[PDB]
Order: sequence, then structure tokens, then C-alpha cells
Amino acid sequence: CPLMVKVLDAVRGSPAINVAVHVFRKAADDTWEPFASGKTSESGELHGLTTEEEFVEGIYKVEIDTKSYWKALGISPFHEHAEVVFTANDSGPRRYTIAALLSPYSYSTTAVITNP
Amino acid sequence: CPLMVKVLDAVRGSPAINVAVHVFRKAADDTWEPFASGKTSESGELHGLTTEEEFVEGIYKVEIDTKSYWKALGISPFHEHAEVVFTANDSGPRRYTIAALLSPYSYSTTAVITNP
Amino acid sequence: CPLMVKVLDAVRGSPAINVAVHVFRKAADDTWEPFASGKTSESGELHGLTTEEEFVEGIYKVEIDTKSYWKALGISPFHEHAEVVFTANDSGPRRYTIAALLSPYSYSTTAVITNP
Amino acid sequence: CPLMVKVLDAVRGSPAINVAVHVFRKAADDTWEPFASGKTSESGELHGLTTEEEFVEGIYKVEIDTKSYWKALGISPFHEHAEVVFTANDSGPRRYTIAALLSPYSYSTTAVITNP
Ligand SMILES: COc1cc(C(=O)c2cc(O)cc(F)c2)cc([N+](=O)[O-])c1O
Ligand SMILES: COc1cc(C(=O)c2cc(O)cc(F)c2)cc([N+](=O)[O-])c1O
Repeated sequence: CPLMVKVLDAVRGSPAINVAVHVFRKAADDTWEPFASGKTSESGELHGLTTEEEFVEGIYKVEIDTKSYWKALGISPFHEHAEVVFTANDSGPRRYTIAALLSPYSYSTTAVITNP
Repeated sequence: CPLMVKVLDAVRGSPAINVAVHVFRKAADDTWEPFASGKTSESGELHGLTTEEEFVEGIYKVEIDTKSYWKALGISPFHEHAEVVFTANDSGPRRYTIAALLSPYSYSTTAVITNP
Repeated sequence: CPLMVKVLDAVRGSPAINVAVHVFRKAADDTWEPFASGKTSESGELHGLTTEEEFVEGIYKVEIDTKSYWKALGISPFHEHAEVVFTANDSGPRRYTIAALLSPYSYSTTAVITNP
Repeated sequence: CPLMVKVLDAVRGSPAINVAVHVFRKAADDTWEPFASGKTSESGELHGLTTEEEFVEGIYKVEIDTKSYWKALGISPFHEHAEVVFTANDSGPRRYTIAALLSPYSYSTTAVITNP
């Protein structure tokens, strides 16, 4: 699993469950080509987005639908979404975890990368 | 000053100076129109982007050029940029500080909103 | 002002007002001696804790009463407090801002240090 | 596993490996009784600190030796350590993950709690 997304909720101290996540790869045209999508599991994790062969070097965008998450909880959110844009695999394929920690008016994101 | 952007460096424990920031506003046709730009000062702050009259209700995008900041320090960071997208002034005029705290493989962002 | 503490609320997108803050300095016998205390203002900031002359080299502890802040809003938060312990002025006098960004089940803290 | 600690490195975008972690429970005397300790694994995780029977309600302190971690990497750190103090199990036993995301001049901590 070369790409995993994990979303956490800092208000409830829990995984952020059922969060929609969309992944895009920048076309050599310079626009965002759809790549994969899913919703986070009960553990806040979204696995199985891509494969080793498909996840080539490039610029990728992960869009996390934070606004829908907070609205479903009845909590006013600040952001329209949380976007993470990064270059992948430029020094060889790696296993990427993109983690996001959500609050209504703030979010954090980190990359945890491991070499298999 | 209804919109201020502040950028901090979590590696050196300092303001992030000379960071380029571009602001866009979503037009009626759903395209992003250039709204304002600038660079952070010695305090990490960017003031004077807009005025009370100009900063109407809308969806705004703040794009912080974090990659150039790290590259100038010799570092190849994870993110291409840090983008913050939000609806502004939906309940009347507010003053917004958009803060970002930067590390090579992570960033946090928060909004501090006050009622004038 | 060589030591300032700033506290922000990530749920409401606002300063965290009226947060109690206690500062201690480690004595020669390794005990924590009370150094200064105060509460955050309407801006989330606590100024005037110490002076250039008093704020000598040492190990300092800043204890932020985050639990009382959340409890007053009806929330039972995860943390009992947020503590920040650091060596100060080891390379000469500096001005320190200790910032904390609060959510019920998470907090972040950073230092912004400038040379007077 | 009722209590797990996970430590991540925001500078390298990786788990924080071999970080020393010490856990204490507040005595009814009001001082910190040693409880468990360990070092983070290659995944940045520390498992097996306690058991369901032993991890009773109480106030617990997790001390993460961040200073030694940064020193071993040759990077100047701000904090003497990162402490997380929390009340556990007051609404019944839960599975707690205490996560910490480390930078040299900043850290974050969150609790991810799941009900089995
Ligand atoms: C529950 O398990 C995990 C928790 C966490 C976090 O708490 C976290 C903390 C932050 O400050 C920021 C963030 F984006 C995530 C990160 C990972 N991870 O990355 O592998 C986990 O497996
Ligand atoms: C230097 O003083 C400030 C510090 C800070 C932070 O520590 C901070 C923490 C985070 O997790 C994320 C972030 F984007 C900023 C925020 C503001 N602010 O918003 O006005 C400050 O004035």
C-alpha cells in the first residue's frame, strides 16, 4: 500500500470516520487528473487507493472534505476543505501516510514516509 | 486590517520571513480571481492585503509558497505549498488572521477571527 | 518584554481569553520555584511576566491551565494542563513567545524567539 | 492494549524511532508514581506499556524524551521534554493512543480514543 490517508478529530479525540477523500495527479497538461477516492474507515484510515505500479513519480493532490465532516456533526467549520499537495517518489518509491488532524478552525497535516 | 497572514518556522523557532503569499477570490463563474499578494515581513506577518470595503463576502484562497521557503534553506520539503480556503464574512464583517506553522514534512494552520 | 505567552482556541477560531498561566524556574536544588503568573487578555496574550534583568539563564516551566478553560465552556477535555519546559537565554538574552493552540483532545505549542 | 504512544518526526517525515517514554500515575499522595516505560519502535510506536487490569482510572503522565531525540540527530531543540498529563478511564476503560508530532521548536499532541 504505497499511499494511505488517515484523518483524526481533535474535538472528540477519535478517528474521523466517513470523511471523503479525493486524490488527483497533476497532468503534464498542468491540470488535476482524477486518480483515486474513498472514505475513511472506523479507524480513520483510507487504504487501497493505488498500487505500486500506478503510483509513479509526480505531483499529487489529496483533497479531504473536512467541511462535510463538521457539518454532519453540527459544528461550524472554517475551511472549505483541506488540500495536501506534494511530489511523490522523486527519490524512489516509498510508502506514504498522509495524516490530518482536524479542528473546526484549524488543521494540521504531516507525511510519514517509510522505506520498504 | 481585515486579512492578515502570519507564517512561523517550527525548526528554527522564528518567524518565517520573505514567504510569498497569494490570495484569490472565487468568482461567480467558479474561477479563482487574483485578489492580493505579498511577502511576509521580518515578523512573519503580511499586512495590508485588502481593505474593509474590498473584502466582501466570498470564498477566498490563501496560497503560501512554503516550498520556496524551504528550498532557500537547502531543504526539499514534502508540500508544494500550503493552501487555506474559507468562506469570509458570511455573518458580517470580521478580521481574520490566517496563521501557518511550518516544518519540512508538516504544517499546521489556524484562523483567529475577531469582530471589529 | 522577554517572555510572552499566547493561547488560541482551535474550535472557535479565536484567542483563548482568561487562561491562567503559571511560570516556574528550576532552582539550584532542582526544585521548581514560582517565577511569575497571570491570565491571558482579550487578545489571548499574557504580557509583563518578567523583565530583562530578572529573566536570567535557566530552565523555565510554563503551565497553561487548559482544563479550566474547557470546563468553563462545558467541555471535559483530555489534558489536565499544557506544560512547556525549556532552557532560556543559553546563548545570550532572547525574547520568547510561547504559543499554544488548544482543542479539547489536542494541543500544539511553538516557540517564536527573536534577538533584541 | 489500553495505552499506546506514537511519536512522529515532522522534520524528516518519518516515525521518531528509539524515543524514550516514561509513564507515571499520580499517587493519592499527590506525587508521580512510576508506571511503565519503553522506547518507540521502527514504526514510532510503543506498545505493551500496561494491561486492562492495571490501567485503572487515575491521572497519568507521559514524558517523552524529545531532547535526547533531537540531540542524537544533531539538531538544536527548544524543549527539555514533552509531557502529556491526562485523566484516564473516567467514563469506562478505553483504548488510548497518545500521539506526538515533533519539531525542534514545536510539538503537538493528540489523544485518539477508541471503544472496544
Ligand atoms: C492514531 O494513530 C495516529 C495518530 C496520528 C496523530 O495523532 C496526528 C497528530 C498530529 O499532530 C497531526 C496529524 F496529522 C496526525 C498520526 C498517525 N500517523 O501519522 O501514523 C497515527 O498513526
Ligand atoms: C507568534 O504568535 C503566534 C503563534 C501562533 C502559533 O503558535 C500557531 C500554532 C499552530 O498549531 C498553527 C499555527 F498556524 C500557528 C499563532 C498565532 N496567531 O494565529 O495569531 C500567533 O500570533
